[PDB]
Amino acid sequence: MEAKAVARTIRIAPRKVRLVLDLIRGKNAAEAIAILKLTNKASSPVIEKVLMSALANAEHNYDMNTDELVVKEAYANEGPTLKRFRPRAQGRASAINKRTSHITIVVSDGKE
Amino acid sequence: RSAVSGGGRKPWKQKGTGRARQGTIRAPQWRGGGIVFGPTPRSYAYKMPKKMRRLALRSALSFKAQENGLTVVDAFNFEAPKTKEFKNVLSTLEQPKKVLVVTENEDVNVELSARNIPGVQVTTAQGLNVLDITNADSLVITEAAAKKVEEVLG
Amino acid sequence: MKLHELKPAEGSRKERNRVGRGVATGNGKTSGRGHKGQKARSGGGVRPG
Amino acid sequence: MFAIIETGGKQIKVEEGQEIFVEKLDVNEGDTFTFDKVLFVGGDSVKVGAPTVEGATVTATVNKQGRGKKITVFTYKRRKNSKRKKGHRQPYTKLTIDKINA
Amino acid sequence: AVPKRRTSKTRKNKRRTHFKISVPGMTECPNCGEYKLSHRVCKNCGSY
Amino acid sequence: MRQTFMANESNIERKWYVIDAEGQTLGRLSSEVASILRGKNKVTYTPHVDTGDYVIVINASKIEFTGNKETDKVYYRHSNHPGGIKSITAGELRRTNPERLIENSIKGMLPSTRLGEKQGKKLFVYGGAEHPHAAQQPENYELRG
Amino acid sequence: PRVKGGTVTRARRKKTIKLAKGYFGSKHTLYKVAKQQVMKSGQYAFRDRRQRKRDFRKLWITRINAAARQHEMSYSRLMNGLKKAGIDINRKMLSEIAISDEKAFAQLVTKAKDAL
RNA sequence: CCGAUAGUGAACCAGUACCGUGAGGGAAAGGUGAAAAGCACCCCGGAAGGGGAGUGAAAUAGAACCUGAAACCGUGUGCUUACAAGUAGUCAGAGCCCGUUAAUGGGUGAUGGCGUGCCUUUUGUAGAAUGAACCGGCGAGUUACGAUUUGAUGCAAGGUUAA
RNA sequence: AACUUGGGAGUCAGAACAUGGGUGAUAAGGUCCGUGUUCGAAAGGGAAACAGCCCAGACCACCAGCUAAGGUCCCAAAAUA
RNA sequence: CAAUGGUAGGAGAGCGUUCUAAGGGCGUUGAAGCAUGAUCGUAAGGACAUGUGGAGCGCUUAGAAGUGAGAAUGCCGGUGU
Ligand SMILES: [Mg+2]
Ligand SMILES: [Mg+2]
Ligand SMILES: [Mg+2]
Ligand SMILES: [Mg+2]
Repeated sequence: MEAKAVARTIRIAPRKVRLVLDLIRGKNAAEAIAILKLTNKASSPVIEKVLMSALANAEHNYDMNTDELVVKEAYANEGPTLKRFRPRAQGRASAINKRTSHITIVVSDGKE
Repeated sequence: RSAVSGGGRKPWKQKGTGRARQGTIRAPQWRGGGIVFGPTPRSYAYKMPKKMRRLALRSALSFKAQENGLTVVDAFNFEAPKTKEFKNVLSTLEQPKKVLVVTENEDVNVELSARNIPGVQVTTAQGLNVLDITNADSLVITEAAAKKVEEVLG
Repeated sequence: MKLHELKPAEGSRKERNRVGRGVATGNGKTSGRGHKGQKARSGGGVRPG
Repeated sequence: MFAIIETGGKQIKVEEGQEIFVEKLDVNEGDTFTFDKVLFVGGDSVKVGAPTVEGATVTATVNKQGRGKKITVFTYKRRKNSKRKKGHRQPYTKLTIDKINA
Repeated sequence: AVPKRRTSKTRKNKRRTHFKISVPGMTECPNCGEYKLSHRVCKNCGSY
Repeated sequence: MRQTFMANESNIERKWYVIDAEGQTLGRLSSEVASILRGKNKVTYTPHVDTGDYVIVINASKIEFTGNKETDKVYYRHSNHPGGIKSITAGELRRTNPERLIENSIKGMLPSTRLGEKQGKKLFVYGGAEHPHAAQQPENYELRG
Repeated sequence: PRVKGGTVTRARRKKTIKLAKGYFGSKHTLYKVAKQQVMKSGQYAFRDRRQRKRDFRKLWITRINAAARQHEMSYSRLMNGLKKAGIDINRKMLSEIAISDEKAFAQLVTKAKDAL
């Protein structure tokens, strides 16, 4: 009835990935895959990998048909940012956050 | 702030940086250095007048004598240290769990016979003290020890 | 008396006054020293006489 | 069938079968109280008492002598280190009217 | 030149209500059945 | 919090009233009208709901002013532009757009709350004997002396 | 012996945060502004528990005035006449009688009118 | 006496990373589990990650590993909101949801009244005077010796010992 | 109430109003004294808002009553007395 | 019957925290912590229930203090705008 897939500590800022993740929430699996393959954002292939992993988990572990499957929920929450610096003028150093994301996709057949 | 290692230079200039003025890295507000008013080594013992000490001993013993917590025995005559025999002696005397046994002088065999019984402590007539008497629920004193205590304590 | 029920003599003990701990004690901010001048400074005040 | 009683320092409009909440009275739970200060009776026949009506007792059954919900009185002056906090719980009596007399 | 106060969470989430991307302008490919960009070649098949 | 009645929309009954402005002074009619559509003549008045009645003022070209505030008594207004203030005397408002005159006079006597604006919306002023509100079945209302 | 400040700061701050439940944004989450708002709320509630009695008195007054002017009689004259007649019904009870039993309130109006 | 911001600067390869030409200055960083039994095999994926299966008492104990607060970031919703002027609450209140340490109950809230934060410093501060981005931790009348006073307790023309 | 003996303080920047005066210009929300009040350290009602003006001193409830200063056509309680 | 605004400031009574003494207790049939709740007291604050957690901790009386933070352009960390 439900299948899960998580990609942890993806080196893309969660604010950037949630833009693409907003497009596939609640959509059909086929439409979600097409959206991901056709939108030109850096986060699309990464989300596509998690989607395909969730679909494979569905098929292989629970034996549900991947034609009646909807993207039950799709979200990204923050991971362990990396702290870097940039040398600015006059000897000062400014912080740079290289943020990471935990991307979760669960697909469902919408039944019980 | 003097005993903490290092921290002898002014961390930054007094004016112009936009930061709070600081004078040492080991000031009490800083992490890692400077306790303001901490414990110091000292003694906690004080003195009470001599008559007050003897009045306290007499009051402890009188309290232990009005609660029927004073048992007088004739002698002990333990010829070898044996804990089991002293335990039987105490049980036959019907004594509470906590008991203070008092001998005339240092009876080595009684001392050794009662070291390992929990809640039984051995002492001499001159070694009596208020904390030990008040701890014990009962006193088992030898007649000679009783007479010696009566002589000493007025 | 017993070692678990011991009582000091009435009127012999008194809790000391801790200063500079909240304003409900009455000695909170300025700690009983008023506002400014020597008397408010640590080690302030003047030589007796 | 509709009366005005004076109790506490207030007046309450009552009719039989009603539950009222008054300032604490000196009765026990499950006793009967009689209000003898009735200023007005309504319904089909109207008796307008000058002070009271004269007669017109109202009997009630007393249940749940209690204390109200806790108020937390707090006050503070602005830049003066002055504030006060204290709780309060008003005692009350719950009664149920069972007879309007006249 | 410099912010005078914080930006509250409410104000921030109000400002970024129009910060979003639209779904691609995509259509099913007549020859192969997979989705493609309208007026673009189907990358799965290569037609039209 | 014992037993005070509070009116709500499930028991408020608003009625319709016509008030003739023929031979009546601006402020003295306006204050009574404001009282009516505030709902203060109702025994069931409640300050947080719009109890109160709709009012039609029909003649409103026959309203009079005491003194000589026809030529004095100038209404000013600003456009929020620099130097953007202009004025019209009360007499000119009476001869051109007398409905606005009475509307503004009554509106100034209502609170500037949301309820106040909603209550002022219950006022219909016409500068002539007739009104189009016959389907609402209004009753004539005489001003208190 | 040392005592570190564990598990008293949290409890005290938390029971103020819980007391600021329902406030806007920062005022139900951050201790520093929640405390100020709970303080201001305590002050406001203290003042308004007194303001309430005068607000409800004036409500009852307005209702009695409206009920009395239906009998061509002002609130002032009605209250003066009821005093003359010795009637000691509060403004609250007067308003409720006017709302509920119109006939009884008319009777009170007449008994205050004949006390002229 | 301290229990990882404490206790040594250093519980850990510490006078070490690092800074300086040099004297010198000087960190941060403890905890899986009883046992490594540290996830055989299958699946998506180049990998990283994951979902199963299995080990284990426990796997949101999976190696960044005991507990896991707050700030902060998300995803769902019950109630509200696009004619309104707001130190954001408080008092009054319908409607709509819900049902508790069962007691004149919980959530939200049309609309009405009242209402210019807190500290410091001031004659006087909403102040356009100071201070705080937020959250957490830490962070300021102590101890020794003497003096004086008050309470207590012994003894009393006597009281008390210091080394 | 007052006084005496002792332990502990804080304060030594004051303000406005009214009134008797100096100074200034029968100027200042000026400055310096005498006298009273209030603020300071005082919430509440009135004076639109408004430390110092007028009324009045908040132990805590109440959806009771009587008044002060100010008020009673509508905002806004009470006289279109 | 009377009193109970309050700043510098004086006085009194208390609430909590760590440790120690003695007594009496609770804990893998689940301690402390953490979370939530519509609970109790005049305040500081005290319980109860249910989740999380997985080995320690209350109560009484009495002793000691590194005993209580919202502000120091505070210090260290984390995280925002
Ligand atoms: Mg350079
Ligand atoms: Mg400021
Ligand atoms: Mg500003
Ligand atoms: Mg600042």
